[PDB]
Amino acid sequence: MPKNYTLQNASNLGWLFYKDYYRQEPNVDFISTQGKESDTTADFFRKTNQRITAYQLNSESPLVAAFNNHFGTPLQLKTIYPGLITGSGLPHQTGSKGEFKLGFQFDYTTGLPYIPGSSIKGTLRSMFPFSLKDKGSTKRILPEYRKERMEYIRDLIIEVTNINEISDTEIQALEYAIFTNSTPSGKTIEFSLEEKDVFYDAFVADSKDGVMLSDDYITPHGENPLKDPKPILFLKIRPDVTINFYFKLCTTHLYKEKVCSSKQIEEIKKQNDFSSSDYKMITAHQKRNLFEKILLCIGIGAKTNIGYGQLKKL
Amino acid sequence: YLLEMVAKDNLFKYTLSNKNILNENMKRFILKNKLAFSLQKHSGQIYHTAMSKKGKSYVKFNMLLQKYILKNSEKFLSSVIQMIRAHAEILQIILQNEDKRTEMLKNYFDNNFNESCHLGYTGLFEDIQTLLCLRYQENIQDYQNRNEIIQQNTILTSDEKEILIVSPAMDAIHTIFTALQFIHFINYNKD
Amino acid sequence: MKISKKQIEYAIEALRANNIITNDNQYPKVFKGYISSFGAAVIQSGLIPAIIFFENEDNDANADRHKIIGVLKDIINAMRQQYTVTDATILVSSQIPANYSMAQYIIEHGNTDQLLKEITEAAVAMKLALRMYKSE
Amino acid sequence: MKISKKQIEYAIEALRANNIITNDNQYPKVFKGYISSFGAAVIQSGLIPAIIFFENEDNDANADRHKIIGVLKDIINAMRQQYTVTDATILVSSQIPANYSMAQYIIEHGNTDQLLKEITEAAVAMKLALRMYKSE
Amino acid sequence: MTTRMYVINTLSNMHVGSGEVNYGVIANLIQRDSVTNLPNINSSGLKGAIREYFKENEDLVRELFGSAPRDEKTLPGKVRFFEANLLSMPVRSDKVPFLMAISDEVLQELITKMKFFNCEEATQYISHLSTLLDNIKTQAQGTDFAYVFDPLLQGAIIEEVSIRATCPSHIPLQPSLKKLLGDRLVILSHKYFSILSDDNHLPVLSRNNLENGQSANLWYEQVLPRYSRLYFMLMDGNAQSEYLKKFRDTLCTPSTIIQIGANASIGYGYCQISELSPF
Amino acid sequence: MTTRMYVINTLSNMHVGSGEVNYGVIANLIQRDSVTNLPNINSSGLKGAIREYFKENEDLVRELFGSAPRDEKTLPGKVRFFEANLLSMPVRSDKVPFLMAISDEVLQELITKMKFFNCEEATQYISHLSTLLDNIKTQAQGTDFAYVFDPLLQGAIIEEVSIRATCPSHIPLQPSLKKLLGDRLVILSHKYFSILSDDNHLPVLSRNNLENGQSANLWYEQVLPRYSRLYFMLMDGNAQSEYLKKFRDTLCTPSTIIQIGANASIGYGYCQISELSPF
Repeated sequence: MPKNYTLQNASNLGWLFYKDYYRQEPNVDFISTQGKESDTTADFFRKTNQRITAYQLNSESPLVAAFNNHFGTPLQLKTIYPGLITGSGLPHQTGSKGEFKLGFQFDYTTGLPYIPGSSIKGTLRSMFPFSLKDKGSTKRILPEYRKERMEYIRDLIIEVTNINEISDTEIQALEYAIFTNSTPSGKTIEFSLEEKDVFYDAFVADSKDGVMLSDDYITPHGENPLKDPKPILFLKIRPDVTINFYFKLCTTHLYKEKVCSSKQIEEIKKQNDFSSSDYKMITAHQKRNLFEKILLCIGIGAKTNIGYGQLKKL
Repeated sequence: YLLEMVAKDNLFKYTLSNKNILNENMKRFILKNKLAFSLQKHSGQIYHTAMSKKGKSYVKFNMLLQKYILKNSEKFLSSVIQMIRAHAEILQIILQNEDKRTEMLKNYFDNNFNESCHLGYTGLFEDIQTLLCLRYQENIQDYQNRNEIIQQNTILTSDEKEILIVSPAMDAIHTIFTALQFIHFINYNKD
Repeated sequence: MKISKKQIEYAIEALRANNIITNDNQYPKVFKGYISSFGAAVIQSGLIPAIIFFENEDNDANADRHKIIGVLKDIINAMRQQYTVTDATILVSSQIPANYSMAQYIIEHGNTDQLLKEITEAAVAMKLALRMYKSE
Repeated sequence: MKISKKQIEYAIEALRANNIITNDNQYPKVFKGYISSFGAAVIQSGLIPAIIFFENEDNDANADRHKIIGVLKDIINAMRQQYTVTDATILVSSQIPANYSMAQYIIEHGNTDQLLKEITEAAVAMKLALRMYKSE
Repeated sequence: MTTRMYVINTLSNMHVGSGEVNYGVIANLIQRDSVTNLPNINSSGLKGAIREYFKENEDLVRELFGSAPRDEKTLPGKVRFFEANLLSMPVRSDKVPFLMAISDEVLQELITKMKFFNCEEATQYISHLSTLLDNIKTQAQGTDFAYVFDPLLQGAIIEEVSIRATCPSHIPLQPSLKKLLGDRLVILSHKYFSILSDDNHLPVLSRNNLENGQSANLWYEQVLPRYSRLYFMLMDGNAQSEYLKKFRDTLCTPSTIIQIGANASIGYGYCQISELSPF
Repeated sequence: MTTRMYVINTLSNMHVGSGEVNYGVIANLIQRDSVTNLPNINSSGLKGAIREYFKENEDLVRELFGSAPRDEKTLPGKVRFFEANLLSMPVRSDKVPFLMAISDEVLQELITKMKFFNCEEATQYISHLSTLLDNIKTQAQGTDFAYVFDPLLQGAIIEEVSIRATCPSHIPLQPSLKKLLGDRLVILSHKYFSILSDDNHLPVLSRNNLENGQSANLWYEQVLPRYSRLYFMLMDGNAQSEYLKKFRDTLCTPSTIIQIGANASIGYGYCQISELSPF
């Protein structure tokens, strides 16, 4: 019900978008071909879309406060205006006019728009060199891919932490420890429970003075420039919206070219043979800085090559 | 009984002499220089095998017993014992495959016991494989023509043929199984 | 959920009847994606939206996309044909009219769970039956 | 379900026949998972869906997953041979034609109890016989 | 001091994957109870997750959960973990974002379990839950129902247009029952709850695998919705009082979050465990 | 007085291993009856579990179950424990969460066992069970049947065997028969029950072992569904009346729960034991 999405007086956004969206009213038709194109159906879907994009989120919202309590301190970023699109491939269309033809990612329980942690993990890993599997259809792309990603991640690591030199093996071990929580060659490392990188679900945290959802058009003009283009309507997260990124990251210890846990690294330090030139460390703060720089560089969501889901610092 | 009718192959000679077959062709198949032993645990379970003291199988057997029996520090796996018993038919197929017998035995012992704990018992597995292959080779050399000619015999009853025909591969499997069980029986204390 | 062999037989017969499997036991490659998309739409959006989307014939798609809805109706009719008198008192055993719009049939009969279960059964049967054939 | 040595030899011959084991006694590593997962698919999804899934040749699998269905058919056919033919025997000692796919045969011949038992035992023999070779 | 009831409050989505090959839409389904077909956490998975949380304290894990799989000696586990059966499931509405959905049969199962297992504070809970159940049955008179205990939540659509809520102004919902079952509580008929909790209505999440920005795979995952409540029974064996007290204090603190199920690295299945509060 | 029937009401999922190498999907299989191939508990397991419950009362176990395995003197047990045969099993339904399934052949076996052993309250139970079975045979007329005795359960479906239970209005279900055979009781043919109780329809659960987050093993366990009912005979020898009375009182107390089977630390096989009630 109107603005200020709260746990007390508000309809579930996912329920409105997916379940209540295609509800049958006494005098609304979208089964026959005439009904889908009629202005009665357009008005029905316009009212539904207004209800969807008539909700605000306060900064001190109890939902976001609960998220902060559960998932630790958030990494807050802002939305540029292409908007932000997540879950675009979900099936949501009937062939009608004025309806949202693209899917959207809504949390089931809360209804707040969110980015699943899997999307964050994949986007962050995509700029790491070992995000591509050998397979055999990758063989040609694999050498160049790893090279450019190695250079990019090397400059990022030298930027964010006080390490003046890193190697390809060290980058491999760091990436595998961060994402797979293992070693590049299979076998695992005896990590502590705390020493584990978790990528929670990014959530909408603050729609300052406006709504959080907007409606946008992509109009693919066909390969025949003499035929009529297709207006496609979808739902986007509004620009200048605070998206909270929640992570559970640890400190990574790299001695020589291998990743070490804290228990192993204590004994390695206490050994009579040691080399500060071989012991590298990436603090959880520097890990968060690295992830923030990656997110600023590439962004999150769908249609990111078109620009959707790019961020600045808040 | 073990010394006479098993170790000295007097079952073969006695059974053939009772029916007046004997003759020089069968007498040349009489085998000697064998060790026969049985272990009756307090329950009624017999572990009985026989092996030739000529050739390398006996020395490999003795070295295995010296190796995996604890003193008063190579480690022994007890689950290989039940693999030998349960997978005896599969081991028979692998042994009878002449061309790739060693390779197939190694592959079988690797595909089974393919877990992390089994990397410390690679010495036991390969010792078992070599001893089994040697035992099968000696078994076939000693028994193949004997079994073939016993099968063709025209007056032997099926009961006598069955108690006289020794399968070359299953006897080797049983010998390895009994050796392993003797090692386990020596090693394991009721504590 | 376990798809019966009878359901697969009905799916095969319906695929052959609504000219999807050719006389050479081959089908257009896009129908597998059609059926997967229909299942995803049914679980995500609902029965009415998915059936309305795939019942359309003015769609400019690469193939006759309403054929899967026809096959759905044929499978459901065959399923309802073998209903027992014990089932007929609880379930709607009536044969769905051929000319009748499937979405209109669902809407006029409410949104009962029976139709949803039948649609899901028939969709999975269509998926498996299509997997049984070759895609040229 | 004790180890049946004759079925193990059948599995060896069928694995060599359907181009799974190379001339050097090695096989693609993914086939191990195929054999292991076929039994679970049969138990918890149904025999027909599992066969259809593993018989498909339009799959995005790392190897030719449909070879295991051919090996299964070869083992089953070998078991149909050496069946004691008598008036009282339940088992049908009729060989599966090569032109028929395995999914069709169980569909057309609706006595699944024999087929289910034979397929389960043949899959167990498959998994036990695959261990004689190198897992490359 | 022996048998205790713990409520699992899931801070995120939970996927306790069953070993199941579904050839329909949902590739990965969640575990369902062998009897009531409701979502549940198998006792083995719950024990493994809780043991993983306490892995640092070697003594506590050894005394309460048992010995490690790779050990020369094996030590029987002392504490008994029972499977976590579903108690409350959030359901999307139009008047409110989500209500806590319970069924009359779920309440009957809870009363039966409390009677059989003799939880610590079971007597008053059993009495009031029973009284609520007879009141609900008296009002319903056999027909399907959706009963809310706030007059503001009247006519609410419980995830389906067919299921509309009504407020029976004769059944009091005690504050402790509200704490146990959830804030915005709706009690549904078994038909309605089974419709809402079946494989066609549980929340599904879509995932794909990209190779250099191009999709290689695509599959759908079934998850138990966020803030869902599941109850499981804990039996103290002959365990030491000190380790048991440490375990309970760590388990029931507000700062303890335990990961149960799959997809730990992407945030699935982070839970808070709360002991049954006195009535 | 010698022979009494005890009914086992499982509160959890029970797993009584058979020690059989399956080499197939389900490595761990549950024990089954020698003749009827129905799930059962061997009397050795029953005796061991009940002895373990009473291990604190050393005098009682020495008098009734006998001497401990390591004891210089040997004392034969006085109480005779008979194998627990499946009586009724929970089957998934739609109208109700589950039904209590029993076959006519299971009922015939129960009648035969009561006739042979002459349980304490055998006469009335045999009479009413025989009347029920004769009425069922008259109504069915040799066909496949599924009969429920509440009119509200008419048309209830059995999920594994896609049949719907009919309501024969001519046959009454006496309340003591309801207390013995279970509430929401459905009686069906031997074919239906055999399909419902085979290895492919019993609950099979997937389990694995994780080492630093990596799966080390993978196996499948089948279980007997929770709320299943089993019956077994208890014959007393020349047992002392004092210890026998204490045994019966402690065994049939509603506060008494006995763990029979495996996976005790994950709450498998917890059961309640109750006597044959007077008819």
